[PDB]
Amino acid sequence: VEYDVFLSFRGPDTRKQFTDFLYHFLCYYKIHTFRDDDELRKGKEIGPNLLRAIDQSKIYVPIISSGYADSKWCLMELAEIVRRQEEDPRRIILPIFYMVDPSDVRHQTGCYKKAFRKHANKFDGQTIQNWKDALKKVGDLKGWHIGKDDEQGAIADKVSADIWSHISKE
Amino acid sequence: VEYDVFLSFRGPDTRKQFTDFLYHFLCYYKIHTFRDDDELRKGKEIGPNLLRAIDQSKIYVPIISSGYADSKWCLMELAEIVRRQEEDPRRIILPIFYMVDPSDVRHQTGCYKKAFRKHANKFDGQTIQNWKDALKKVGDLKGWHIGKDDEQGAIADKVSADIWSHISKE
Amino acid sequence: VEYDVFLSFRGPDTRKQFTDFLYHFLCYYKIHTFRDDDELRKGKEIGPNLLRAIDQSKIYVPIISSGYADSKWCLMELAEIVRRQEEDPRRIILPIFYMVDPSDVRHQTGCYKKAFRKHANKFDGQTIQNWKDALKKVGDLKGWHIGKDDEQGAIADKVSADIWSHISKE
Amino acid sequence: VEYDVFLSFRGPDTRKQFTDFLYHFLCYYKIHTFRDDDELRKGKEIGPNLLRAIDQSKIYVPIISSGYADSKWCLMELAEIVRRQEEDPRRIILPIFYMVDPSDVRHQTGCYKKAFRKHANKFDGQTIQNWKDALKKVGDLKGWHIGKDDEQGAIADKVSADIWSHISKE
Repeated sequence: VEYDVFLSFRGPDTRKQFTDFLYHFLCYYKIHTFRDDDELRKGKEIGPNLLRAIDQSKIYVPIISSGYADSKWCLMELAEIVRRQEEDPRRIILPIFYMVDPSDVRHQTGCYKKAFRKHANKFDGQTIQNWKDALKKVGDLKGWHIGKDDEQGAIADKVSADIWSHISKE
Repeated sequence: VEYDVFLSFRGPDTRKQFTDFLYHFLCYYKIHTFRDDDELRKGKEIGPNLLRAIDQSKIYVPIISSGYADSKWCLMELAEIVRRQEEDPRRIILPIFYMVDPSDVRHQTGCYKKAFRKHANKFDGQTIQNWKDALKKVGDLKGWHIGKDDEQGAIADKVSADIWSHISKE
Repeated sequence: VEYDVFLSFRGPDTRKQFTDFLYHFLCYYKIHTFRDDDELRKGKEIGPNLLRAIDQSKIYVPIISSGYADSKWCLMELAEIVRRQEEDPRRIILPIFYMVDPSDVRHQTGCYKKAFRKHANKFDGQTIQNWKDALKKVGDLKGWHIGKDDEQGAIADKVSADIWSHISKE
Repeated sequence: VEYDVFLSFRGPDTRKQFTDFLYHFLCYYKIHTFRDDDELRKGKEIGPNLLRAIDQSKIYVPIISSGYADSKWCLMELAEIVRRQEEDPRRIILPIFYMVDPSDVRHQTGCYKKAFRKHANKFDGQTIQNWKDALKKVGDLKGWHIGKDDEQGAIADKVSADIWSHISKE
């Protein structure tokens, strides 16, 4: 009746490209999945929607993309995932890199440089250091890299069971 | 008194650069680690050495490199790792890609094509299909990708504790 | 609460290749280590950063590399290490040669010739003689040479305890 | 009245070139030094000569050369130095490499392969492994490398005081 898996991704990039199939494939294993498309903006952080499901989730599974560092709504939300995780280690994180190196995520260089080249003219000089401290630790856990040739279909089946193995056996 | 971790790597590539620290840093967490450098060749597969420790190990942790597909001994040995794993799933595998894409490992193309271009003129036409079937499934589990810029030191500490977390808590 | 060990190295050469693991292996012996990556350039010599920790350090441990004689910041900074050491001999220096002969360091010939020739068209004709006088005396103390085959891992454990032996026994 | 420093070297190589000065320069600092030239051979290991002074010495200071791995007496004698040192760590070892890399000493390869290619046809299959285990650990401590250009004179003065500093201050 509650949520056992909570996703997070980019807007226009992978909302129909691949994450959509995983939502439809996952529902075939009899588990309730949460994905959201509402652009929020109704304020700066909504409570009864995101904040509710965050504490209700069980396996936070982000999906870092190529342009995941531009939306001013994703990063600060990810800062709430990995922060809540460090307080109670009962839950886990299974990131999935996508079309990007597992090196442009630990130092925000490469395809993120100019993203933080303009993000530094608006916000505080400490809030940005809060993101780069949280975004870094995500790029150290285990994760299926998806190269240019790997099957966008076989990976889904392999990763889904790893989410279903931690539920049946508990 | 027995082995709880068994490694596997390339000869001249990463024997003295990155994998050597893994043996010296890991021994500081009070766990017995096995690494071997003897070129074997005394026959075709030694028993009391490799075959003994294989069944004695607890967490098989390979380290796929860039030229891991040339040494005849390594591949056919890896075919014995992932095969023994599929019979008893009590143990696990935590591969670590290295200076290579997580896409040139599922289809043996790219930097491996030259390798299997000459390996097909010696052995059977079925033994090769046995390797490509085993080498593929390794490139689907979780794994820390190490890009050109990631710190060769911080990764070690992060990956070591993940091997030490599955021992203390059991 | 203060620093007991202060490092110094080249930028792009050994910042992730080997010096990185030492910072992670050393922290496992419960001692606070200082390493810095900020390119400075904010002026010509920063005070509250480098100058503070220099006097706060206890065992200055440089790591001379192959291209350690090109960066305009490193040499003139090393001239401040060995100079402060000669006034109070309570502290020590444990250099570690790297991929270079212990002969190309006492006379600046070999792989340092062209770089020194270029540096002579900008600065004073006495400041350069100040470096060559300081860089020479460093290449006379004790030091673990690391050849092409020595294990990059076993050396770390051997050298770390020699830094930890001078702390526990005092 | 007893010996505070005990040397060890090759026969024809460095008996009259560099080590001879060390005996004459060192005696100018008012310390009693022991060097021996008798070829022994009167049996297999003499007692009242070598075995007496070994336990009487205070700072064992070998001088590894280029052909230090051929004489059947030197190695097995060095196996008695580093072995007695490991029981009481009150004393120390200050090796001095010479015209050789600090890499051909940790793995007995390069200029020593010919040496142990013929030494394995006479003695036991375990006594040889005893030497390679002792000769290795010597090549990990601190040591002044002497390259092709370093002054054979300035090094002596620098190394002598380091032996005299551990005597006056105690």
